Amino acid sequence: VDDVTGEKVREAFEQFLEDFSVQSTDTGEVEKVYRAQIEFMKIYDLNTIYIDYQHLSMRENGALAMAISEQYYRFLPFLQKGLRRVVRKYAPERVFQISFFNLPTVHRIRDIRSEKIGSLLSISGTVTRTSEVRPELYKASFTCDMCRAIVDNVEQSFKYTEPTFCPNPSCENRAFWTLNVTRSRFLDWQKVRIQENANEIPTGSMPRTLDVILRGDSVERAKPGDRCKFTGVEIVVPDVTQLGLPGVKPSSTLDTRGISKTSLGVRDLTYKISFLACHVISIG
Amino acid sequence: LRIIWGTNVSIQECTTNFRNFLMSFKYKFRKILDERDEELYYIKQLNEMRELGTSNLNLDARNLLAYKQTEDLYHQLLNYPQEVISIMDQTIKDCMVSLIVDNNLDYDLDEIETKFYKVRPYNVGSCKGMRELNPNDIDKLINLKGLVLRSTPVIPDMKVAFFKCNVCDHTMAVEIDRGVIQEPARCERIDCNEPNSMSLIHNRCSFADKQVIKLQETPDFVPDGQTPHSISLCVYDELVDSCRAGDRIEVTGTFRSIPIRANSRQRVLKSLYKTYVDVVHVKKVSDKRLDVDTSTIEQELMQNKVDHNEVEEVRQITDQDLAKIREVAAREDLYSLLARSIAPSIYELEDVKKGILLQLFGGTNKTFTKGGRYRGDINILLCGDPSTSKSQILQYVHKITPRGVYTSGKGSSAVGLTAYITRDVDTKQLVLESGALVLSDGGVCCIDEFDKMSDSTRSVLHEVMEQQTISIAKAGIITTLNARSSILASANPIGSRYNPNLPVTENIDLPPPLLSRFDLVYLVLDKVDEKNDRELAKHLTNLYLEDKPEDDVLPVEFLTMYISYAKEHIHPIITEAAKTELVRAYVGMRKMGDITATTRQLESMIRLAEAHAKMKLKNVVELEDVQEAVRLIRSAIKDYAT
Amino acid sequence: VIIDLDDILQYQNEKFLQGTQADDLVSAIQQNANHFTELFCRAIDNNMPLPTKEIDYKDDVLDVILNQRRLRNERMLSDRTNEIRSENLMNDALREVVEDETELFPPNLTRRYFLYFKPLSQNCARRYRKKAISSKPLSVRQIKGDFLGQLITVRGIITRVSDVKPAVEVIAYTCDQCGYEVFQEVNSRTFTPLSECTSEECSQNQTKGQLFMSTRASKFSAFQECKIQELSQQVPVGHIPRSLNIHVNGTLVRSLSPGDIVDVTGIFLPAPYTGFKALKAGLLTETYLEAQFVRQHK
Amino acid sequence: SFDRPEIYSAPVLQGESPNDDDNTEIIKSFKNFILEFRLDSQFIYRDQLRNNILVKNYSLTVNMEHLIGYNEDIYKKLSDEPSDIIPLFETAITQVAKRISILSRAQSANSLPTFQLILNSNANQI
Repeated sequence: VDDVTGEKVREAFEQFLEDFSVQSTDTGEVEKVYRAQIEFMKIYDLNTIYIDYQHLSMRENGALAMAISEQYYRFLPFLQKGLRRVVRKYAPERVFQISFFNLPTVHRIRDIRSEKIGSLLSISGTVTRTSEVRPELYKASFTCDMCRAIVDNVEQSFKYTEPTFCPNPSCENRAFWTLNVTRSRFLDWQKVRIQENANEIPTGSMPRTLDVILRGDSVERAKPGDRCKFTGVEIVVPDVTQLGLPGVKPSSTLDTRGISKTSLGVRDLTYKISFLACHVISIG
Repeated sequence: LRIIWGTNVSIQECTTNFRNFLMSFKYKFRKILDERDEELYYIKQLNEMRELGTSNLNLDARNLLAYKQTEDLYHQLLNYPQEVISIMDQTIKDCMVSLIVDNNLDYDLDEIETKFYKVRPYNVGSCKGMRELNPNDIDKLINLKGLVLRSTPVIPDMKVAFFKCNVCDHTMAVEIDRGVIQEPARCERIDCNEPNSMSLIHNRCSFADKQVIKLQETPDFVPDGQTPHSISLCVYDELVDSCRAGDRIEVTGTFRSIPIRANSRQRVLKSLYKTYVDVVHVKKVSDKRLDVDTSTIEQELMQNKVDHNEVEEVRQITDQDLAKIREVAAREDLYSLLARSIAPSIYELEDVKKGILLQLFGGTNKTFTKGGRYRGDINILLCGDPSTSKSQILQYVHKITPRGVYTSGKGSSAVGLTAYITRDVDTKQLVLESGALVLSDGGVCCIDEFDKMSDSTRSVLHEVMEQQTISIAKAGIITTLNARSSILASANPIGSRYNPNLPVTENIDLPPPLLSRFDLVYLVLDKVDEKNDRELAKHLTNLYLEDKPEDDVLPVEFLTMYISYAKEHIHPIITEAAKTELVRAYVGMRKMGDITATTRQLESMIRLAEAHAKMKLKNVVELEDVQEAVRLIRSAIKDYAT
Repeated sequence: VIIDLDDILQYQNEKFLQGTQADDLVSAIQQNANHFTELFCRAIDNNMPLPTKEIDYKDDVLDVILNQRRLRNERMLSDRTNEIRSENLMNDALREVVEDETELFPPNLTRRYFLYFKPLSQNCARRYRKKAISSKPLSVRQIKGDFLGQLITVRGIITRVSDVKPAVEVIAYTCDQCGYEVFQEVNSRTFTPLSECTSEECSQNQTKGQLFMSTRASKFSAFQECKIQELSQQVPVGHIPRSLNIHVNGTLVRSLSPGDIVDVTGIFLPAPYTGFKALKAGLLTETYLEAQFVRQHK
Repeated sequence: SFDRPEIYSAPVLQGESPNDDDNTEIIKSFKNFILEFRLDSQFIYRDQLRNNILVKNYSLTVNMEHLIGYNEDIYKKLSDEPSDIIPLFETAITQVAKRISILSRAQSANSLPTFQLILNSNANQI
């Protein structure tokens, strides 16, 4: 079902860009703009895309536009993998970043809730306190002293979990070792903390802050003292200091009513709302 | 008999008795009021729930009192609030179905049934304060009041978790329980073939919303030796941004007490649980007694709050009293009746009380297409001899203002009005706080003994009186902000009596361009006459004699809604006919030379004239009503002969 | 519950003059004074005019809970005596078999009242001199570290009064599988939550439960403390006044304004605490005083 | 200085109890056996043990071939994994025996160890 549906999302989007691009006549551009997108990228080889949201709102009458805009976090690999097959159909190391623009609706920090996670919402504000350029790994080569120490593998996600359980080395699932620090593909990023606009603040309220990370291509596009528009996407970072907040604290006490026996390595969680983006235009 | 373990109630005896009240009300609450339209409320009140599609019915406490039945039901809610409310919600949802069987083509019957319904009971007594509360009274309904300090960011909380594994990636999930989330060992292929390691992805999972707000209260009938105290509370999903900082809000909630961890390391919980507030219903809306806030400030959340069904925040105007407002508006002696009716304790200053009245009808908020931003503020200093009860005026002014700030002299600093950046306690961070003028943002600030400020204090006043902004640029925030108020202050001269044969500009320790910067300045002095002094002690004994508040009509609450209705529905326009006389009047004011008259005095009259036109429901100006606007300034001037 | 010492001494005068001999009980309580709390109070629950008033519907939310635990005790008691007489092979032993085969609520758990002692005045001690050593206006400087466990009388100035907040004493734990209630008594400063279950029925079985605590079933206590500065009249000629910690529990809370002159009587107990880690000489005992009665000057 | 903390409880709510035929369930079944078996005009094992205390036998005799006539599932369940169900029997033995020791002494005139079962049969001389 969901293996099919996101793949049906994958194929219909694969159907979409491989069709005609722009309706306009010889007065203007005729056709094949997204087809010229890769072919002009083939000239320069910067390995990203600039695709419109508005043309996606045209064809499926918003049925597919209201399919992506809700759970984008569900739709990371499907949007990337099908486009990879579009490239090898037309073109020949290859790493991708997907950028959006032209969001019709822009909101503020006050219009953000936990139900808005995974969805796309545009936020503008005031950039303050940029930080340096630092790498990010996302490609672990970490396996034990047993022979197959060549596991190019997991922890691409936001977890420092290198070793997979089932290899076919002499190593077991409990066997874990350090990452090979020479054979991987990285990317860099910076970390700015945006402040809220002063033209939207209500009475009795100070302007608010929020952290945001620009990864890969969108580094150095930032500017302290600027108004910008963002990618709609949003993430959540685990927090630490929210203890004695107060509140009913969630915990991860696993089940013991399974395997029969003849200690307590359980954990908790308390996170915080963060923000992530890939396209930043600087209008304003 | 069926019974729940902690309680002494049952489902059916509560439910059938609750259905009894929901078909019976005939103004029984007025029968205790003795009566000084008789259909029951909740038929109509469920209908405005019905045809509008709006959820969240609410009610008071006293409706269960006057009804002779369900008197036993009332104290059940006081002692077990968690279970009593939920049983009501079932049969209210059933009462929705009891109405829908009448017309039988209604609103796509399944889905309007499917929507969650809940009740926010409030107004549930006010017996004693926070300090009195014994450890016996754990879970009861508590009404408290006070002001609001700050606002934490949004705290999320998982309601449905998310799990996977690695081999073919079955993606089952589980929800939050009352305390934890548990998880199995093996998942792929059901509980079989021991497949893989369990995965957890915390961005595909569901969440909730929670906000922490720290409060300070004003517990009227204080105990002995009592210091002020601060508490906090834990509002939820629909009440997110239902509160601002500095509002006078009455709070209905439930008391709790929960342990805390030590040093973020171990599972050893400290004893002596930390106590907090677990709110139910909010009195964020304006009181009928005190004044109503402007709509030029709320208009961001008037632009918002249509997306989600919330509280109303505005004192609702009923229908029958609208002609009664138009009845009082047709009064000829309104210009004299209203000022006398403001403060019945002091029998004087009828022009000065009128300025207090015209302080509340203040100006037209004119913003241009680009720029402009011309507010409706007027700012008055009054001064003179003591034994005038000038403070007793201001306390009465302080009670009316919905965001009133009452300050004094020499307890202040330049940092003491903005950027109160300090250390947090429970989250243990460095949190920036809003200042005094940000607590004065909207309303009236009050300052006593104005002559004894510093240079730096009173230098802050230059920015507000001119630009109506505040410029914060130090280590916390470098960003300007506005904080509008109605500035009014008072001081006393050097001599305890102002002597004659001496300039009025001399005997006040202000720089006279800053002194003339104000809109209107008053001087109240003592007179050596005799006729009002017989009128003195007969009035003042009568307030003290026969210990009861008693030839004038004094509407206590007509003016409260009269000002609020006149606030939004009136935008007085100042067209051509006044401009001939006004420019004619200003040059003769400029003609005095050799205190001065500056370009502030040109802006002074137009903000006072249409404020008088905001009185008596005039969206236009008239060439008359301009003369007494001069005369209010001349009321000072004819006191300046000596 | 207020207990003097004078009617005791009046009774102790009374028994010797009319009967052969009474055991001394004033100086008996005067020595140790801590075991005399509960060993006296369990004798109270022997005799009680229990049903003396029909319960009010608006009486107390505490009252409806103890009425259950009184009744749930007896209904559980009524079950076991039915099975044993139905399986036979004077009834005091038949009663006695029921006594030890059933887990019950303890009688310490449902009390609802409190007891405070009261020191004797010198006035009746003026008539008959007895152990009147408990009531003298003594100083913190006069508190030698040999008066531990005694019952004393001090006075001074109430200084830096804290706030009243509840102190947790015992915690209830719902099983949700075996359906029992686990109870944990804490007398330490801190503690821990406990394991998944400790029932007798969840025991000797493969699948034990998993518990969680409850709020409304636990027992709390009023708690607040303060410090007493020396009276500044009996201080020696070149000294600086000290202070002393006094814990207050229960009914007597919210009765001490700061900055007053008050006679505090109580019993003198240590608390397990030492100072810095390297300065510990091995057995360092930090003391306090528990309040029992307030008599204020002025 | 304090003393040790203590833990006690009591089951009140009879909830969450499916008949899973397990640890506590099997123990209650044999209380229904020793006190509540009776053959033709005679019950024997209840009258066996009432002598054995005054004997100070502290032991018991079992016809295992008799047990299949009483119940069906117990015999095959003990047949598969006896070593787990053997010690749980002794608890069902003594809790009956603790009652009888009170019934013995208190009616007409402390230390009580764990008993031991003895079984015998003549089915298959392997």
